[PDB]
Amino acid sequence: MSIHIKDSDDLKNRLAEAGDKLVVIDFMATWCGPCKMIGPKLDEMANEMSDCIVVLKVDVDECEDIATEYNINSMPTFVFVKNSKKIEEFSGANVDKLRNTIIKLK
Amino acid sequence: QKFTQLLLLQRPHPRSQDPLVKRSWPDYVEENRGHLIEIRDLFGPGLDTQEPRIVILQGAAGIGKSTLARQVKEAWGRGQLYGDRFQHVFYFSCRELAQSKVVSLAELIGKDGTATPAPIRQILSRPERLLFILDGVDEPGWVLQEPSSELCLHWSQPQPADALLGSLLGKTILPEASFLITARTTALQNLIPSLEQARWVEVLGFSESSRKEYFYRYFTDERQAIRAFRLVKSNKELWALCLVPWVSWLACTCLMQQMKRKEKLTLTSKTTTTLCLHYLAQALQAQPLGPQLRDLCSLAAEGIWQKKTLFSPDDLRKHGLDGAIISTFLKMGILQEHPIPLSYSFIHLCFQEFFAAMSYVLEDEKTLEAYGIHGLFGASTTRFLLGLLSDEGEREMENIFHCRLSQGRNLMQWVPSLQLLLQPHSLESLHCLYETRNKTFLTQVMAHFEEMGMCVETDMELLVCTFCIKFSRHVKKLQLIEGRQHRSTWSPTMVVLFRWVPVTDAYWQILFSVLKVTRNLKELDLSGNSLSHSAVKSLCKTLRRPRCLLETLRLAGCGLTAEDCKDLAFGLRANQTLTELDLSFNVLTDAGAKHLCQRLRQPSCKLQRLQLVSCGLTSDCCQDLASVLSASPSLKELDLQQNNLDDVGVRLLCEGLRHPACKLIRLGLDQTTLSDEMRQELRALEQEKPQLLIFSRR
Ligand SMILES: Nc1ncnc2c1ncn2[C@@H]1O[C@H](COP(=O)(O)OP(=O)(O)OP(O)(O)=S)[C@@H](O)[C@H]1O
Ligand SMILES: [Mg+2]
Repeated sequence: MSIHIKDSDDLKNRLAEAGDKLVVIDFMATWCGPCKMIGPKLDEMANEMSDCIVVLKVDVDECEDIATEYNINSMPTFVFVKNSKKIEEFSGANVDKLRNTIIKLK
Repeated sequence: QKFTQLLLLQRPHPRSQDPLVKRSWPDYVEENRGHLIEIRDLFGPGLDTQEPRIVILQGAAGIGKSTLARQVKEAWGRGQLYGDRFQHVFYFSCRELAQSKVVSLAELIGKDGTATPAPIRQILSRPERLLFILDGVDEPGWVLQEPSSELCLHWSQPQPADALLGSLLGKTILPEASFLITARTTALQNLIPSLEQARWVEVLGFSESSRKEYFYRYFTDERQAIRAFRLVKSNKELWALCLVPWVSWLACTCLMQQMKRKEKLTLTSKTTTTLCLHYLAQALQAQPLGPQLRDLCSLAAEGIWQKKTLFSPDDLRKHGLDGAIISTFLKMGILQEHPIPLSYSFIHLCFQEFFAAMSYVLEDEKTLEAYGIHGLFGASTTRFLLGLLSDEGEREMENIFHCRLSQGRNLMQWVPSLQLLLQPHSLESLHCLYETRNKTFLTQVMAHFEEMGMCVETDMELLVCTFCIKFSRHVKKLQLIEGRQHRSTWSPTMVVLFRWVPVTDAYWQILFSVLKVTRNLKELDLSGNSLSHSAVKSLCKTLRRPRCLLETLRLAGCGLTAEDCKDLAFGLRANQTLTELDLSFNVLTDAGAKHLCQRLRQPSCKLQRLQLVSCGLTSDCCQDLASVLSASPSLKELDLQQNNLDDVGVRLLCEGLRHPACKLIRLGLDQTTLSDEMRQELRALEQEKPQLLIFSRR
């Protein structure tokens, strides 16, 4: 399942509580089309293998500070963080490549 | 000032491209559906329940596709149009945005700023609540394509508008958004990414009521407007061409400039180019200097070549213009100065096109040579350039410029080029060729018009079609139909002019004025169309013209009245070429038939054939009809079927027919309801008259 981030405190709390599970942060907007057509796919993948992967949903409009902190402008963007440290990031709604990145980084 | 009304079509057929010419004839009439609409329904449901996403506004140059959207926005601002579906509207111009190359969503929102600047977050969280206005996607040389899609950029991030508007139209940023796209020419598939479903609105001009209010609402004093309207109505071709708001505005400006100091109103202009030259002559009062205007035309052509209208000050120096020349041009009014830092531009794109048309003729002395203007037959550049080479076109330029210039051979050499480039005949080509009002020209360039029929929409289009079809050789038959009652054959001499738009009493008023100097197109068909008394008066005026050569005319099922029949009979007196008159399925009375009977019995009016099927005539008028048969030496065939003529009428007609002077050969009379002895009398009459034949249904 996907968890919505409201502020930086919630973001750091989820990263702290994730432990050794791989973490994916997605940047999506209501007006964005690719974001809301790739969101269901990411949710299905998270449901399939929730024992190893956790997906976090953050809104750029409501969390501009988070976007400025992670230095991303284009959407959709998926950020992979391992042990509270970023390991990989990319932009684009390419379902196959994001599946591959999750598979390699899990 | 006030937004004069414009007609708008709602064709439920995508006008993307027609590579496979026209193919079957019913397909072509099916495509042009029409379905006129009001302003408060442009973004309505439509035929099905699927509301349109992108609305395209096509039309001619200056047709009004740059003010309709402004009126919509202003009306919403005062709250009288779409106050419940669009939370906000955004006004953008592609020509204005072409100058800058660094723009973003936040930047365009700030530049628009119709109200107090609202936060972007709530603007972008309501997709199906916004409207976007553009003033022509063809004015700049944009592509409007998104880069590889699959991603959207954040607002306030710099991006060329070429990819930004393309992303907006590509269902990427603000996907469910309504776009008020305005275009001049069709085939926007290359310019619009995956357009597919779109509402194709065709912008028309000013109808009779709209022209009335526009001419009334232009001056201050009522008498000035009254005399202006009277003169414009007197010049019929100006009435036909004043549909376009540009033409009406130019005519009104010319009238005001004439009436300014001391002049009498005189407009012999019958085409757009001649009116433009007359306006230029009014602006060029005296001023013997000529090279300055040539340099202005050259700069206009150079600007239109590189998709430019806003001329930079340095571009004026390289073309020879100086401070005094610019001051004089502003003083007269060809150029305008905006509250913008130093720059100059024309007052309209159409004048820029007109001046780009004169530089070519001033420097020259096929479609490849039209690369700078482009749009074969789809650009008013070609229209003005062609019309400037006519005898009337090459008549006013010789006063502004002291050069003699070519005498008709600069158009004779254009004849083979156009003739080679006019195999796919079209309406815009017809406007371009009509702009050249020459008998010598329009006899080899249009003597290939072997069409089968086409759509006629406007008054100027009808005038152009009549003028061009007349100046040919193959056509003999001209037919006009209301379209729903489409019943026509496929003869090579058949041209089918169909309309699916309701018109005011000017469709025939302007058509009857074109039958002057008629060519071999003698036969005329207008059956089915509903006329009025004034239209019939105009038709009889046309029949009265000495040089009119109408040989056979039919008026079947036009809902004629008895009063107009007297006018028709009077019009027939000044005619010696009409031979066949058809009044089948018409509503006449005994007195109406009396008016025809008075003229028919005269030795003149050599009408060989006459049809009176279903005219409701009774036995009262058979006395006059019998007098006609017993007096007229020219009636060869007469039809009187579908008439409740009873026994007395048949006996009266037999008295007339028995006269040896009768010239009738074949007559149509009903005999089902006649008595037993009536068939015996008719049989004996036919026996004693072998040249007499009576026919019926079957
Ligand atoms: N409803 C209207 N009422 C009064 N004047 C009008 C109306 N519509 C257009 N005009 C006049 O038409 C001229 C402006 O026409 P535009 O719509 O700007 O031409 P256009 O569509 O831009 O053609 P282009 O430049 O070739 S794309 C001005 O002189 C206006 O006064
Ligand atoms: Mg425009």
